[PDB]
Amino acid sequence: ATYPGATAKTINDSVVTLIERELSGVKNLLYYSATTDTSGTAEITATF
Amino acid sequence: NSPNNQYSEVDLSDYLVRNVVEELKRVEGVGKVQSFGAEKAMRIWVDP
Repeated sequence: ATYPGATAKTINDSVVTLIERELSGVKNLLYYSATTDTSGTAEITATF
Repeated sequence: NSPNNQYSEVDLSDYLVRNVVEELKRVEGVGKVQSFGAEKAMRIWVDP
């Protein structure tokens, strides 16, 4: 998920939490992670 | 609920949306959480 310019706090509180609220309860979800960096980009990796 | 009436219904709904609904949705097996109560918001009641 891209959101240009915006620092990691914004991506973390406005984008990642939203997507993570739906990632749960997915079939065979082993574990899940989400990293937001300073490039205005968040990588949410759902590992099955 | 608020038995001592220390918090109006709006405060309860706000707390529920901001600090409960997300962590309820973050439970495995929860498909949807419909919040019967809206988050707080700055209302501007204009006077035409």
